[PDB]
Amino acid sequence: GFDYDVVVVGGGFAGATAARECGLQGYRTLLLEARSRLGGRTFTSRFAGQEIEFGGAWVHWLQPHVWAEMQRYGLGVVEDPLTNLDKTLIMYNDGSVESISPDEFGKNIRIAFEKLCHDAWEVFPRPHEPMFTERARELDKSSVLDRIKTLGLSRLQQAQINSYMALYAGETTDKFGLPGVLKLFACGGWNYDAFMDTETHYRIQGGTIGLINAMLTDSGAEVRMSVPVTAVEQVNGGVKIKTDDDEIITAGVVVMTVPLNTYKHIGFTPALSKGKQRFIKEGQLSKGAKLYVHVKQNLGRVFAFADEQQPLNWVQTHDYSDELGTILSITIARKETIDVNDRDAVTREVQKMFPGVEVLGTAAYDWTADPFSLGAWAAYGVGQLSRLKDLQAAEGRILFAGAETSNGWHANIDGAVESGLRAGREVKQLLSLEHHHHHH
Amino acid sequence: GFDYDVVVVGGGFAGATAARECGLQGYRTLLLEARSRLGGRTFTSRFAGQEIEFGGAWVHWLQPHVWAEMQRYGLGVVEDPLTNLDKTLIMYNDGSVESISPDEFGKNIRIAFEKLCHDAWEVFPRPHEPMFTERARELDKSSVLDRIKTLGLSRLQQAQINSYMALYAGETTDKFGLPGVLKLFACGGWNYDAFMDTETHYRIQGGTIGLINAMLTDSGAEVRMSVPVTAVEQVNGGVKIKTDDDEIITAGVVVMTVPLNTYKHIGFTPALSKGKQRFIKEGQLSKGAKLYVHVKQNLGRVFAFADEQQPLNWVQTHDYSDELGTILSITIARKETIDVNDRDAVTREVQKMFPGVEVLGTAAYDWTADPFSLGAWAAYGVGQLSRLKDLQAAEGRILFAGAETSNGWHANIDGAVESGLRAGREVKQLLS
Ligand SMILES: Cc1cc2nc3c(=O)[nH]c(=O)nc-3n(C[C@H](O)[C@H](O)[C@H](O)COP(=O)(O)OP(=O)(O)OC[C@H]3O[C@@H](n4cnc5c(N)ncnc54)[C@H](O)[C@@H]3O)c2cc1C
Ligand SMILES: Cc1cc2nc3c(=O)[nH]c(=O)nc-3n(C[C@H](O)[C@H](O)[C@H](O)COP(=O)(O)OP(=O)(O)OC[C@H]3O[C@@H](n4cnc5c(N)ncnc54)[C@H](O)[C@@H]3O)c2cc1C
Ligand SMILES: CN1CCC[C@H]1c1cccnc1
Ligand SMILES: CN1CCC[C@H]1c1cccnc1
Repeated sequence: GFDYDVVVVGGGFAGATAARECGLQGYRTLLLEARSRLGGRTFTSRFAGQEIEFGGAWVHWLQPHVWAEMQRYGLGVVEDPLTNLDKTLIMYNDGSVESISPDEFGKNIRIAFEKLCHDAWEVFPRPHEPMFTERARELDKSSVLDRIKTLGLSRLQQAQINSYMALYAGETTDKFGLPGVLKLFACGGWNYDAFMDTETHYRIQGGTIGLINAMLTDSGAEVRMSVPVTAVEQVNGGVKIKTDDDEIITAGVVVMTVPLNTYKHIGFTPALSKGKQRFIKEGQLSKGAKLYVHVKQNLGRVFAFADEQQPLNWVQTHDYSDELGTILSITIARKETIDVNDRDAVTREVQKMFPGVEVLGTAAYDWTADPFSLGAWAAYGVGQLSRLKDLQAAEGRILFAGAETSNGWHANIDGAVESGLRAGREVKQLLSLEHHHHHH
Repeated sequence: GFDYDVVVVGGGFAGATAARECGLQGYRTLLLEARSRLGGRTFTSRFAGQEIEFGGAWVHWLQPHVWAEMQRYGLGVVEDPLTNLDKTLIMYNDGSVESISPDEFGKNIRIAFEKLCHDAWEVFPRPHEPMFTERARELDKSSVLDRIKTLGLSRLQQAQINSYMALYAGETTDKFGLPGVLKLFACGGWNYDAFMDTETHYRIQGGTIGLINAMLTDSGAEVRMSVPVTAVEQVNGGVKIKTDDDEIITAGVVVMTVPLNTYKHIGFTPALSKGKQRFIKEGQLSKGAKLYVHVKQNLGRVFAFADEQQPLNWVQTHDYSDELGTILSITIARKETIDVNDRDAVTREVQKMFPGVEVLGTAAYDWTADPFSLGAWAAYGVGQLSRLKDLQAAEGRILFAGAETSNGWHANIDGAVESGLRAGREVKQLLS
């Protein structure tokens, strides 16, 4: 006799996917979102008269779950200008910037990446079962920097691969766990060209908020925003959910999809398992932020890397024309490295990378400052991947989802969608009337 | 008003996927299956005390739709012994058999395959929009053999790649359209290692019938077996479907998922578009069949190619042990080349590739003989891919699905599932 059959906490892709599965099963589904908006770590906004993505933006057909969703809801891709580049730059730790011909830039980053993932085939023959091989659990004691040191690359190759890996870490490469990178590379077909195509090339048509809205509208679930959940208590046959205004909402099952780094805001009765509590105390590495810069000059199609001691770690063209100028999509590995609020400062840094450009605008999202992300994409530290199931395991009638809890594209939208599907399966298992299956 | 909201004709992966989408949308969904079994061109059966797949068998995580379904319904994979091979054989057109070192076999087939798809990246940057580039459009005037001739391969490499392409054609390579092959290679990440990993390595746990049963059970739809559909007639706001016992079932919308080569068995009133009728009259190339052989000796992990003029085109180990022996999974490009019901004849052909094998058993499925498949996997002839839209286009309140109508893995289960998702979306558009 609970208020709802299932309550999904979080309006991200994991929460929307879970709510859609549960909703189309006929359950009474309620979704609670702490922010006043949906999308979670994806954020569709506006800047310089265009639609932009402050968070997750790019998907690919080699990512199975999100692509299946796009086929279901009839969404294709929108291509960003990543081919036929006009300029390619590398900024080293000292701040010097070197312009390289795009062809040799691509060949060097290809060589560096493929040498860093030389054993991806043998370590991860099944990327969606990450602990399948004993050499993978055994390589969870090493960082990305540890391998980079043994690669023996050129100065430019090491700078590029360290910029890539620092960006994916949201931190310096000494803290970044190696198996997660090997596993993501394996997810993209064990081939650098395809994997690179998966990461920053194609956006969702109508925006990520379009797919979120498609799933939640299809679900028929009730969606409540500006309702943060502060505590969850398991009772017999159900759960009691308490919000920051102390209401009580009772449910048969609750699916937790909040980011790992935010679990400290919610109290659980009884306390979670020691493994899950340890994961909550370590959290996840990324400290990233996203910045868009509108410049009056037309720079064409530009791509740039910047090493971990510089702020503009990933630079890419969003749109360009004589009329417009250029809109730059920039991803920052660590928010500490730049005051994205001091716009002389970001202008100085931009002009440090592109000399003499007049800046017309920027807009930036600091995912570290947001109390409901407290970090950016999922980035596993050393030794964390091996304990991943400790995060996935259900605790009573509390299910756990989110990109951090996925087996495949854990740093991506696809991982969130996957965890949402798994959450829907487990919800069906708990609310199942005749045939009850809960293996592992 | 009508008997049902939606009627899905066909109990394959496309039909089961469509029935699942429509069923969980709340429509009253009825699915009609001509055979007494489900699965369509996949068939989970038994042989030599083991589970076997007479049709579609192998899936991969680089195939998005079927992998998403496996994630939803909690199905893992079963690995077949395809790595660390013990023997690799090539049988040329003359019937001579040559044993190659597995490493040299692997990079010879790698070289041939990657030279065959050297432009796959340019031509298909978006494999799920096959006509995105204009060079795909006019590489649709070429056969796969046309390119193989320009590759200038070795004897061995040409034998291997022509055996591969002949099996994927279900026909000789001179009739096989090139862009479909380039597009499938593009779907697997433009890389031969990944693409080969997608095709014959991993089966579904619990079998393909397990996934079909998961989808249809989830759907809540009504399923009728041994009910072939003979005619479809459009009235306003609905469709009239007539079975082979002359009952009439009225529906708001009908989803056709039957194989292309069987469309001659169904009359449409009004008649379909001239493009669709053209596709129905050309059909699709494949003439393949599948054969399992039980031998007393343990050959270990074996893989073998046979060129288009020999019958045992694709050979690989299904299971092996000293007590068991060996169970061989063999795919035959053209059923004409071997009489799979004469156990003695196929014993001779098996013994031609592995000399001195005592054969303990056989089991075979002839997909050409089945009136409800009349062919095997989807295989596009020259120029057919360019008209793919003609097959996909809806005609009134009749929607069309099936692996032949998919944009991606058209020769696979994943293509059928994709077409089922699109069919569900179009049903949602019509009934809202
Ligand atoms: C800048 C950036 C770039 C990235 N780029 C890409 C990319 O290009 N492609 C890609 O695939 N992925 C990308 N990622 C990763 C990605 O977008 C995430 O993996 C994905 O959005 C995770 O979704 P989620 O549902 O698992 O979690 P979230 O999206 O964070 O959802 C959790 C939800 O829970 C809410 N919440 C938190 N606490 C509470 C509480 N106490 N009560 C109620 N609600 C609460 C939050 O508001 C949020 O809505 C990027 C992420 C960022 C931030
Ligand atoms: C030997 C073989 C090997 C292959 N191997 C693989 C593989 O390893 N991996 C892979 O992914 N794919 C493989 N394929 C291809 C594959 O299995 C098909 O792509 C897929 O099953 C297509 O499904 P479908 O729903 O589109 O059509 P079908 O599976 O053929 O379903 C159509 C249904 O319609 C029914 N039907 C026909 N006419 C009528 C009528 N008039 N009235 C009512 N019903 C009718 C049929 O009985 C059938 O059940 C293989 C196929 C075969 C045969
Ligand atoms: C998609 N990627 C996965 C994690 C980070 C994210 C990314 C990569 C490059 C630039 N910005 C964001
Ligand atoms: C799955 N493949 C796709 C089309 C044919 C089919 C196949 C390939 C190799 C051996 N048997 C069947």
